[PDB]
Amino acid sequence: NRLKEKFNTEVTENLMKKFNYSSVMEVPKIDKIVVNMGVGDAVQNSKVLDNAVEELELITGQKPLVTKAKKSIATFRLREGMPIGAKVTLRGERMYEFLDKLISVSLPRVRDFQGVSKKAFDGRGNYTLGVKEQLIFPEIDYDKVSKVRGMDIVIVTTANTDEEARELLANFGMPF
Amino acid sequence: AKTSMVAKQQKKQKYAVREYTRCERCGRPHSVYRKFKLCRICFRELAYKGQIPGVRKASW
Amino acid sequence: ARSIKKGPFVDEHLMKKVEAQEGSEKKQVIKTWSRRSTIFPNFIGHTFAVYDGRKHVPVYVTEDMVGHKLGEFAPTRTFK
Amino acid sequence: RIAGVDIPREKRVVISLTYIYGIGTSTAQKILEEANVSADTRVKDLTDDELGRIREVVDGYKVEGDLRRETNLNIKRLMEISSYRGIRHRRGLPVRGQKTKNNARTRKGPVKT
Amino acid sequence: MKQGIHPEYHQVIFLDTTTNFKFLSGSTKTSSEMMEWEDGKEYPVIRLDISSDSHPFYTGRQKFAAADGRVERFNKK
RNA sequence: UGGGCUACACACGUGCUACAAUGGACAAUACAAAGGGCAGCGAAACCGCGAGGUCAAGCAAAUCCCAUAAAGUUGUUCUCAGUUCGGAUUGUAGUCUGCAACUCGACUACAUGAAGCUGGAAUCGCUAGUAAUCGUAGAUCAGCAUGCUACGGUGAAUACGUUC
Ligand SMILES: [Zn+2]
Repeated sequence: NRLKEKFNTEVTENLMKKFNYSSVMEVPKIDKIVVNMGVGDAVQNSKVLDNAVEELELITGQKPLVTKAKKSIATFRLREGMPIGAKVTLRGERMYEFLDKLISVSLPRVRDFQGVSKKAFDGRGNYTLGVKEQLIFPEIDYDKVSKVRGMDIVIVTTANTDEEARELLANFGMPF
Repeated sequence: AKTSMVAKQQKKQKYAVREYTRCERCGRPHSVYRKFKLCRICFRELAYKGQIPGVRKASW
Repeated sequence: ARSIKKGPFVDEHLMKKVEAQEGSEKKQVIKTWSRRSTIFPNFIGHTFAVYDGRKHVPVYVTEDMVGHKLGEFAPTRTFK
Repeated sequence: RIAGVDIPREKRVVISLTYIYGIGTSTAQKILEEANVSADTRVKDLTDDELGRIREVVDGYKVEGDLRRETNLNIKRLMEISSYRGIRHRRGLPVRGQKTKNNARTRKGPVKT
Repeated sequence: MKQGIHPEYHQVIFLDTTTNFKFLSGSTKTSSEMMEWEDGKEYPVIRLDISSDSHPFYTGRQKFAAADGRVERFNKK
């Protein structure tokens, strides 16, 4: 829990001094991390989705929830209820471990890495990072990767403003 | 051959490996003998005219 | 050239252009026609727009690309 | 049985040692001369001390599965860097600049008329 | 958590060999090698070629080539 | 300047290499002819297992060099096996030419060791120093020949006949 200790000790104080919070309860914290992978091609080959779920499970450490089509779409040849994605929710220690790992071991492994988008904020203090190769993550061996596909990592924070979310993520160590 | 090509062959080449031989009578790039600096066609014509010292039809 | 007794070949103009602006971290893309130039460790992290015949393909140099020619990463023929 | 692979029992030692992946005729002769052993003696008529010396010499030549892994790693590296040789390895075409209009069967598989 | 559904998870020390820098965190990589840590308990170690303290973009410095690498062999040539 | 002419699901012609015991491997030892050589032929010696590198004699030619021909002969081994056959394929590491071998040269060392176990319909050359096999040299050419043009070594079978 090195990242959690950092947040409790340094980040809390820095952010509180920076934003002039009358109480400590206003200090933003990372509420959760949702790792989603949308597999549209599961329509044509469910085995793709199975491999994607296995890889996501290896990355995260907990079985992912299989997300199914909310509605039918003729153009995609998609029927309602067909599993076309996977999702993992990370909270607490597992969340912090995954976050520090993503910052330190995984992200630098991106070819020609030059930082992550600083504008990729929903507008309310939540940050979405679109990784484009699962091979970035250290837990996956490229030998067993039948296809390369990306992920979406949504860091949902209690910050009310993109400014505060940026400050928190920067203090945590997010490149920009 | 093209006059510009003949001129480019005569001119000095910045490389040294970039030097190639052309028949000096007509300019054919292919099948040029070194001893005569002639292509096979010009060699045959001049041998028939008898204007290549010591060159005659062979047989054995 | 290829023989070890001769150092790995690289165009002097290409090498000096790479060396220029080495200190600055805002390294830019280098236009080059030198498909024959070898990739030195000095090239790691650089972007070379290598002419493949009609257009300059961008090539990003990594450590594993050291020792190869810049032309090996700008294919010339198109098939399917 | 050397390097975890059995070798023909009735074959001379020098020839039989070539059955080890990574061991050819030249390396077989060199190993046999380093670990003093008769060239013509068959492996079946061989001494345990000779077999141990042969194993000792062989273990460090980096043969068999390690050699295979190294070759595969090289091929995978040249495929991953997106080299010309890598593209040709992916497409199963000759890598060393042959002509594919004809006579490329050993790389392209059987003829698909 | 539920029992028997999640993959096995345990602490590991990721080690950036370039800078010989060690960080402790959970994962499922499960390397055989084991190294001691400041807390009395030992945990396995995951070798890492490039990390935050070693990537040029994070560090602000040029990365250092490792031994037995392409650059090393090229300079030996 | 760089890239095509060197592409590649395919079909055809011409060849090179083989499928083995009339052979493969290892060591020793003979017998040709015809050509080329000036900034070209590069002897001997030393170095490297190797392709090759350093020094360097002779030679503008019946003088010196290219340049030790191979098949063959004599000894050991394999014993009818996809093998001690066959060498495509690709990994790594070298040599040489060229300002430069990525596309796209040749060769060398180590390893890898595919098909192929005399080939359906059909079809080709050849009447004797011919066919078949074995090497050798030269034009082009910095480098690059399984092509082309010449040279010799060993050296056959058959032609009844004109029905088709
Ligand atoms: Zn002419």
